[PDB]
Amino acid sequence: YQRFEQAAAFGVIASNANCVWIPAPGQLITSALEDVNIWDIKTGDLVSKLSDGLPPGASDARGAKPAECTYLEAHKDTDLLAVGYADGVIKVWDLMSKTVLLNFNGHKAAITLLQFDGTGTRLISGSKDSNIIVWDLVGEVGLYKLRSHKDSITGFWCQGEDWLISTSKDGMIKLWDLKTHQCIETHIAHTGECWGLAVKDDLLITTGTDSQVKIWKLDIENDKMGGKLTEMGIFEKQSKQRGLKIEFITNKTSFFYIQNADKTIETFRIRKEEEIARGLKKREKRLKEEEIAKSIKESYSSFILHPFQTIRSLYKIKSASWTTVSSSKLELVLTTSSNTIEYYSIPYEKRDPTSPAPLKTHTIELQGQRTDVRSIDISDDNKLLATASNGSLKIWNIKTHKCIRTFECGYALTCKFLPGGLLVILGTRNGELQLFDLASSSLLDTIEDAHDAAIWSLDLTSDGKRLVTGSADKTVKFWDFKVLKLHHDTTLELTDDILCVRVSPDDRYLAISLLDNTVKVFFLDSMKFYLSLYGHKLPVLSIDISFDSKMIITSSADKNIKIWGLDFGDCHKSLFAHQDSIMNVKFLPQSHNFFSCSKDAVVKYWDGEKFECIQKLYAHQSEVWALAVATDGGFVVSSSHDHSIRIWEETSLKAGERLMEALDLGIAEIEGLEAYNRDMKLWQIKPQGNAVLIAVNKTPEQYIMDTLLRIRMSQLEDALMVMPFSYVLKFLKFIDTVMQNKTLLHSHLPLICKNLFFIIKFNHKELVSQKNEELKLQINRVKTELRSALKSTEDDLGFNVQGLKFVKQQWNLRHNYEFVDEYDQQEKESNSARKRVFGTVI
Amino acid sequence: KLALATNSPSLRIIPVPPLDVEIYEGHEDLLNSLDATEDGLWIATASKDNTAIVWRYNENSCKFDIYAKYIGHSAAVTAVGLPNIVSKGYPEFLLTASNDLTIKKWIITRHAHEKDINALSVSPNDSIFATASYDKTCKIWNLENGELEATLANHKRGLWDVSFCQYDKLLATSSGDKTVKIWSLDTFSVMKTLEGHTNAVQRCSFINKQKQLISCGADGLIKIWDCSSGECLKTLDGHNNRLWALSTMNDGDMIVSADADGVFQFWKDCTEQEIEEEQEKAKLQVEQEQSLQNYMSKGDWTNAFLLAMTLDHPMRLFNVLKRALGESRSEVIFNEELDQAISILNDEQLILLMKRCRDWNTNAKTHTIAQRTIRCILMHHNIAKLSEIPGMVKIVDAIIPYTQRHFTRVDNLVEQSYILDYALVEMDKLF
Amino acid sequence: YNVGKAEKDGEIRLKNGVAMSKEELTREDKNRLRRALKRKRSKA
Repeated sequence: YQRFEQAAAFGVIASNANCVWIPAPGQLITSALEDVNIWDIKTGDLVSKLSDGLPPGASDARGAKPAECTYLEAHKDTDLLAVGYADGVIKVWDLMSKTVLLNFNGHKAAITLLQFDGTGTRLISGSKDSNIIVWDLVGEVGLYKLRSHKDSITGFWCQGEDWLISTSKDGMIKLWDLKTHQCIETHIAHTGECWGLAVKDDLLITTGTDSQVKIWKLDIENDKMGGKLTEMGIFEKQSKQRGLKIEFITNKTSFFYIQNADKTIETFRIRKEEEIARGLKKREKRLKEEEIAKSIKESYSSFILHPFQTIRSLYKIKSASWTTVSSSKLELVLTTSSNTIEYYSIPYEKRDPTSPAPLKTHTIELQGQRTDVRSIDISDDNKLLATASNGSLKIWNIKTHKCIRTFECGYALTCKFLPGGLLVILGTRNGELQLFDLASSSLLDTIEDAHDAAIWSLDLTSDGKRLVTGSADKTVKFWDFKVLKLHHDTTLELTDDILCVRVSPDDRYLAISLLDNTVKVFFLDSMKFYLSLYGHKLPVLSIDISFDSKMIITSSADKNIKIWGLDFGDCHKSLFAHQDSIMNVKFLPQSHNFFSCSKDAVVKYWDGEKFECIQKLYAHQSEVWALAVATDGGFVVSSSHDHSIRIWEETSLKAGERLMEALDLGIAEIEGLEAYNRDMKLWQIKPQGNAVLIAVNKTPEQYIMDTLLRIRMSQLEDALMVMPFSYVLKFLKFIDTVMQNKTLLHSHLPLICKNLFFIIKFNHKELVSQKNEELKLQINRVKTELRSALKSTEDDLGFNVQGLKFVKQQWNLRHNYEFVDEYDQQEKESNSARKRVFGTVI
Repeated sequence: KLALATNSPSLRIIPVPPLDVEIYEGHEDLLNSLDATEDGLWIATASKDNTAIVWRYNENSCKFDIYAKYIGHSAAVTAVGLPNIVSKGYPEFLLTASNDLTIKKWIITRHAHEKDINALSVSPNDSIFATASYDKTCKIWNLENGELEATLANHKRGLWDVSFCQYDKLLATSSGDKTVKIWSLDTFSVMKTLEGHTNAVQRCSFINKQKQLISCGADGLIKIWDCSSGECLKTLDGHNNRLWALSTMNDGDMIVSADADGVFQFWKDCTEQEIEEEQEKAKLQVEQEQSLQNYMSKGDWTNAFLLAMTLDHPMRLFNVLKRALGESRSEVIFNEELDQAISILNDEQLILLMKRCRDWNTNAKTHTIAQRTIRCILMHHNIAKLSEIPGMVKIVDAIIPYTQRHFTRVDNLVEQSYILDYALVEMDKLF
Repeated sequence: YNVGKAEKDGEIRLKNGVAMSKEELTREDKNRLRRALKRKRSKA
């Protein structure tokens, strides 16, 4: 009953996020998973890394995947590093103090682009949903948000406080104006989506999906549809994959590069005006040797552009950044898909590549794995033995977290650890079994054709004298270690492809996991078929035995750990967990508490006697693959498909009242303004408008009208009965102001009429008892304006009725043939007359 | 030109776009099967007469040489085949197959089946040879020898056509019943079953895009589907009684279908231009929609109205008309430029505008805007033109009674405001 | 005459004659109209 928290991380040199280069080559900032690495290129050592406050594995850690690092961007003048994580959160660190200082979460998806001016202290964020959000660092709030796209944001360029240009996967370019805070122009970039956007002040480069870049002209012209942005050029044939990023550099000649999806990054050069002149005069020679002129205006694209060269990297790429000096050498820092960093250099003399291929140097690959780890072992609580797919076996130590040596063996499937001499024994996907060292020379043996197909598992006794392997040729081969060669004592032939082998710790039982979903259990000294475990509905993938050889754990492809007893073969417990498929279970070396790791990226730590999940662990996000426990102490090691290795260590006014208050406010304001105007006429001080009006941007007469519209029409008569006569007088003054603001009058003519007539019909006695010439003149003006408005609408209606009746009668005159006989005409109209159905009782 | 083996003892050449006919004679009995090389100038004719003859073609002086003659056997030659050509212009051989149970492979003779055979297809690599019959099977053998490589076994009640998907290298067979079967050369097992057809297929072929199979049909129809899942993409019904023949130009995807009757049609691929015109309409639409929004926000009620009437966006149209009325509250009824635009409106736009105006005339809050636009239509259009527009009388019959109801309501409202007048009367009497 | 449901599929016509096209709505108003249609169809 202890807790477990993670305390380490390995193997992740660079993951799915951009890389930011810093000069003094300088250093590079790349991304681990919920972590950011920074290192020199000269030596490649972790000079710093940024964690968070609480470690994952604590009870206060939320039981979900912590989001990855998805984008990061630094301002060196302000020494700040903003970072966007995939659940939409923006953090900012320093590099000196390297601590979080403020936090943003406006978006609800992954975060794709971060463009920020520490000069302007403005951070503009484009996420994986369709909104772009402009934050202010010194304001620490969400300043505003431009949301008009419909898929995502992947191209992005801001200029001053004026313009913002973004390209989104609903494959279009939108030009936003920031002053009016809205999108002015739109152009469809490509047929499908479009990703890359590079902006020099004249030309603009937009890639598509089909090896097609488009060259655009940009202005500040006053036209509505064109003028701002035009479509001068189309250029073809970069590479058949998609173009992902366009980055643009200067010194004067200038360059840029298109980062594709495949192994290639293509660098292009844009030339100068004298080469423009030479090209146009040579094409003029081609002209003399108008339709040909516009053909030249079509070839304008290749006339401007110039393919400098390509960089054919290794297997795949992720991102890149420019590093150029002297206009004679240009360099690219590149992060690949697998965990490698490469520094590529090119010498040139402003015309020519001066090389058949770019030179590849300053490559960082050591502390990573370069592919995914399939198997994991531990060595006497001192070392770790990882192995992966590209032949890379690797030996790590827990103290200084680095490697020791590296081998090549092919597609590796299982590594085990002979403690005698600390040797490593690996079985591959080719049917072979190799054996390497750590202190002496690298390789000892490659037993070739140990089996005819892929062996699947391997183990060995606590004595270290006999090995057992299980292979998909229906074969279980028992080997002995002779003095340092290996012979095969015995070969057992079975019926199905064996998927796992496990020898009991106390040299008692041999468990075999067969693809026909069963577990055989043999006696180790006799091979006499002591037991069979049955009923997993899917092939069992992992078997382990307790320290006293009494409880078997078996785990299969249908998400349920089954605990069986070794005294009779009775299943003690079924236990459903791990929503995809459990790949490994491992006991503690002391008692019945085990760990389970699966294809849904959760490491669950169970008590066996209670059959309970003591702990859930949420280190990483992709599929877990391997797990191993310490022989004596009790640290845990889990390695996963994101090339990640984790090491775990233990520790309300009614209507009526609202109308009265709004009428109070409005008539107060109107009387104040009119008294000021009378004082202005006396002159021939402006009173300040009230807080609510200055806060909602409404004239007071529209404020009163709005509260009349908020009053629901079931309680309006009760409201106008509730208010007293002083507020009746204020109401009449308000309607006078409406009649002076005639357009409100015609837009809300019914409601104003109904309320006025009802108030006067209620209060007729006291209102006619009052003697007031201002009342007389107000009611005169209200009467005249009301008759004017209502007679206007009435004249419109009467004219329309007479006109439409004339039109319909004239068409009936032209196209309705009258039968002369009266009964026939009656029956004609009674047949062609419109009908309607209704449900009556008899 | 198109080569036709009809039910007449004369090969017929017709130009494809179509009236001129070239009739060439080589034998007394009617033609039965026809084949052509991939490059034009070589054709092979099998007739009901035992003679099978190969014609050289000559697009100089128009020659149709009958130069290769084959007497063969004492039955009817029912199918012919020649896959390829050597560079010098002598296609290597001709493999024909007969009314009786034999075939022959003659330079420029083995048992085949039980019943009559149906059709002969060739391999692109010029090595293997397919031949079916009415006995529910197909057979594939060598070209250098008559050794049977394999045999596709069985069906319900027969086979009608066989063909080779050249790119994917598949064996298609138009069945005797209402289906198509697709097999592969690896195991010769059932790769794809194509169903959904009505009576009988009688012809099956690949497409030039190497992904779509075409099946004709004796119920007078044609189906074109994707072979990846076997689901229909298009179905063409230009025919009336049957299907008998289907051929294809590869480079420009130009298929031609002919039946037992005289109707005779050519289809051409145009999906590229369809998608092109669609994307052009989309580009024009997004451009004028953005222009609509900018005009709407910046003012310009006339131009915003024009774009709203051309785009049919009734909510923005209603807001344009409401804002224009709110502006010209200060015999024009709107902005004068807007009035001129309405006077230069057109027919379908008049039907559209009066339809939407009837809709807004329904409720009592928007009846004012509806009355203004009706009055503008009346004050600036011709009444005879309005009466002669189709459907305008239906719309006017829908419009009138709501205007009568609104007239009575506003009349009653004025009748009510005379209480204001009465209050003035009594107040002035008191004072 | 009563204002029935719209003729085309790219339109939405409500019972008070306030027609709308599918091309002139934000996604928020689109979702709220879908919820209203959902509850009306869910009872009636």
